[PDB]
Amino acid sequence: YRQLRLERVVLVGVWTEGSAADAEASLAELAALAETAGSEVLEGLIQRRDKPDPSTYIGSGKAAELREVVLATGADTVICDGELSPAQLNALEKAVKVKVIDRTALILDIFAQHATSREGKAQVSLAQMEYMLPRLRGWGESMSRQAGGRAGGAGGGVGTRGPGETKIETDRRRIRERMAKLRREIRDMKKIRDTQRGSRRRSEIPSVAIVGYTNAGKSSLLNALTGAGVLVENALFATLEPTTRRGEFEDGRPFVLTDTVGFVRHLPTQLVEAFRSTLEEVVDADLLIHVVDGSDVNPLAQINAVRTVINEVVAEYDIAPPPELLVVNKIDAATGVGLAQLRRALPDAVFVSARTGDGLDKLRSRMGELVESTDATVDVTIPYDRGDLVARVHTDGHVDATEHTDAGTRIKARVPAPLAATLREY
Amino acid sequence: LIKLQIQAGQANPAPPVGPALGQHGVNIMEFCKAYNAATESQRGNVIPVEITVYEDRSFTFALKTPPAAKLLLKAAGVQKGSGEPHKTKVAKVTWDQVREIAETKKADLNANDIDAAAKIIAGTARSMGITVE
Amino acid sequence: AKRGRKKRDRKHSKANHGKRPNA
Amino acid sequence: MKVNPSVKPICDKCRVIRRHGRVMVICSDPRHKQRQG
Amino acid sequence: TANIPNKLTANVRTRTGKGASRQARRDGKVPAVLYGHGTDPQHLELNARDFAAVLRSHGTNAILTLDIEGTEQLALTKALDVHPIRRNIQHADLLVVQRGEKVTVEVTVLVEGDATPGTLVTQDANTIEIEAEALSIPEQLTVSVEGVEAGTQITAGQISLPEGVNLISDPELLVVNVVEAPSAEALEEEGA
Amino acid sequence: MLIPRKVKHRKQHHPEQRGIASGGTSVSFGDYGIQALEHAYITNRQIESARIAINRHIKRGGKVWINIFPDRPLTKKPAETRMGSGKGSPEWWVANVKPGRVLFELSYPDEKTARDALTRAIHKLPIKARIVTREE
RNA sequence: GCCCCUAAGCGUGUGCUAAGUGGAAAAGGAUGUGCAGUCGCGAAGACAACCAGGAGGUUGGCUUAGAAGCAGCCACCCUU
Repeated sequence: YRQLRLERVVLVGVWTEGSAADAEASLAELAALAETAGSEVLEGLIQRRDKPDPSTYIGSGKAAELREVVLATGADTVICDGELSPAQLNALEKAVKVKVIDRTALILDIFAQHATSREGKAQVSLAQMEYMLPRLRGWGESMSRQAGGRAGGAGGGVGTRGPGETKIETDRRRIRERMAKLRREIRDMKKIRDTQRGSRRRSEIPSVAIVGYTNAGKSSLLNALTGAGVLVENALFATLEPTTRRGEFEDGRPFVLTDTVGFVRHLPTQLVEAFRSTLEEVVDADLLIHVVDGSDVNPLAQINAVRTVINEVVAEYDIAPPPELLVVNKIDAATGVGLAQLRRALPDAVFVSARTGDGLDKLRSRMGELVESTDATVDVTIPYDRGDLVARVHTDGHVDATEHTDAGTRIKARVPAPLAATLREY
Repeated sequence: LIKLQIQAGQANPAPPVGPALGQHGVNIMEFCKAYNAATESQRGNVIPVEITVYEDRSFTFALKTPPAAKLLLKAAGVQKGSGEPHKTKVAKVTWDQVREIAETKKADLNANDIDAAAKIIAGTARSMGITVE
Repeated sequence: AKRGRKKRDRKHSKANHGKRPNA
Repeated sequence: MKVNPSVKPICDKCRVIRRHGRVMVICSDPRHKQRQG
Repeated sequence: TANIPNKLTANVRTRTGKGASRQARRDGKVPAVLYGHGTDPQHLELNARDFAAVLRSHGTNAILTLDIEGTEQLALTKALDVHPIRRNIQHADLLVVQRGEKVTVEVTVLVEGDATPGTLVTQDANTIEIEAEALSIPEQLTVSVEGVEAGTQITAGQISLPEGVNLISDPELLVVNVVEAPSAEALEEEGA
Repeated sequence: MLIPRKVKHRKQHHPEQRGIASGGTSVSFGDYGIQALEHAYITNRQIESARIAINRHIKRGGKVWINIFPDRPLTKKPAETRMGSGKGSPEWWVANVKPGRVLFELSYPDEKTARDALTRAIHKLPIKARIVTREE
């Protein structure tokens, strides 16, 4: 990918759904995304439009005022709060004579610049190749000044000229072959991703997947609960790959905490099909931890966006994760006084600051009931000579305290079914 | 042969004692009775014990002693302590058993030499930071 | 590439003294 | 027998060697054995 | 503190020039100039091995009594030239001196104690100019930073010089600076 | 990021690389240094990676010092545009180094690990480099 | 250029080469030999090997399902 000069940006949108408050929230979200990507928001405006214009996405008068304001502000970058077409952007650029992009372009740029591993780097690269695929003919610069780019001649018999297919068709063929190879690669690495956790889910153990829109967890909850410090940030879309740890109850059974990358509303429908890591992880997860901010202007918007994405993937993959418990964190920030408004209709709203915080005792005590569904529930009496009667009765996972007796000891705890099925004797 | 140093004022509450007495084909109550009659009668301080079960199922122990590092444990000390070396002072040991500390055991793992007292004066003291004043 | 490599490396013979035309 | 132009010992127990001309590393652990080729 | 001069041999260079110098260097000799207050230009061919050995043993400041065709010449090293890629000597300047000359000399400084267990110690410049006689030239002066609180700047104003030694440079230039040990955050920040 | 604040001329010839570096042939700031042994065109990302490796090796002590800096804007031709019609835009910040120049310096208590990290940084560079000492 | 083709030497001596390198080549690694210096031991027989040496309060450390020399931890002023 290619990164150019930033920090001089304008924002254009059309408010065709929701209310003025929602349009403003979308504008603010775009502003925050641009800020994180490394831009300085100068002016962002929304037009009350039923549907975007098929020429400039804004309209003639809107484009005029945008030209005026951008010329006065000395910026050269425009950002549309949506998914514009090559036709839209061609006019939107011819009207201003400065670079133009949209929110999906911004998100692909930030993903590309935040990518950590070759895996995600290739995923994001494929996303941007497939977004730029339509602009072969749509690339007016590629298909302009091209008089005589090929052999515009014919004849009966010997021609000797070998553009047997239109130059544009050859370009389409080559880019299609490149994209096919990349798709084959991203499908191939499915097996690599699988074998990486192959050991996991073989020895069945509860898996709690931490889900949340972007800027919700940013691995902060992971670092706070498990105790393992990983890349945690207040910026957006910082955790680019998942990570599991050992955190659990006092019980020896591990509760593998599955990290999840953020999910921004209104995805560009290019990563939801490429970045399969988190999707597969939530598919195979046993419990779900839904992260929410208690000081946001509309937490319910993100809540339902996440719920919708989850339901879509669930119906797509033929699964059903019943356990779905939410948690309204970011209350220690004290930046939201709608705490009563949230609590009057949303239980399990424990409080943790944006980056730090505590008070997850109630969280854990309420979450355990949904994962501590073991079937052991077997007691036994070990005889005088314990000897080797310590292997899986004490040196195991979910092992509990018990009483003591002269004839060895009455172990009133629970022994795992697969580990110790019948080895014990009452 | 097993040896222990954790709190010894016990009446078979924990696995180290109860199962130990009930295992290894020893009498279920004879050694416990002797243990309680002798060591607990003698204030039941820290009393390491070595298991050398003969064919008669009886191994007479002695009035053992922790090293010069933690003699206060038996003398007048609390069970508390530290794990890191060179840790802050926890307690002191008065110059009352300066020689009696050397009357318990005199040997090492290897057959190198003797004077385990002259060894322990500084061997196992600096491990946790326990002081001797 | 082999063709060009061989052509230009033939210049390292004692008779060429390291200078060889078109190489 | 992970092969590559570069190798090196992992543990103090594995030792390099020049076996049959090709260089290898013999380790008591079968997971750390490697060859240059 | 009174060192003893090191006996050495040094033959008068018959022919000079770049070719002669290169040939002598290949052989193992080294071309050097023995000048002095007496204005005595000379072109000697020293032994590279002995020259290196005496430098490493007695440092850079070592009285070399080099036999000038039977008679001896008391020479003091001023500066030496080492090729960057080979670290091999190419020439040096020698000053012909006698007993009873307080000629300026250059010395280095090391540290005996390391630092406190919660701070750090670094070197600014280990090059100090002193006034010592010709037959007694100190070397490698020690610096006391044993368990000293950070934030201090030890200049040449508290260096204990041996008998018959005087400082040249002002006691204000920074020689050592006990600076607080940084953390990982600061260590990444510096140079980012 | 290490970039020049500005440049007198934004486009300049390629830097001639010949002979041995006259200066910067010893460790001045630190104690152990990276003495290069071949002409090279180092770049901002390269030096940044080397520093990242060094500071990841070093936890909460010691010090590292950058000797060289990329002060030559190297222009790469833009997209295909065949060839000709003016010079390319500045795309890299390169520093020329000749044999003998010192790139990195460090002062670290743990000598073994210091030399280890130094060797790693050297491997990260595109040319052979020895480890040299401030003293003789 | 000098073994045959192919005219002239399977030349004379001192060393290297194990790869047919010679008779393509990089970053990198590496108990090959050829040859310079250098280390504390050290022709006391050094060193290796055969070797008596198997829980010192040695189941402490953070702790009590045991912390059972021994999952691991910050110290080894410890000797007829």
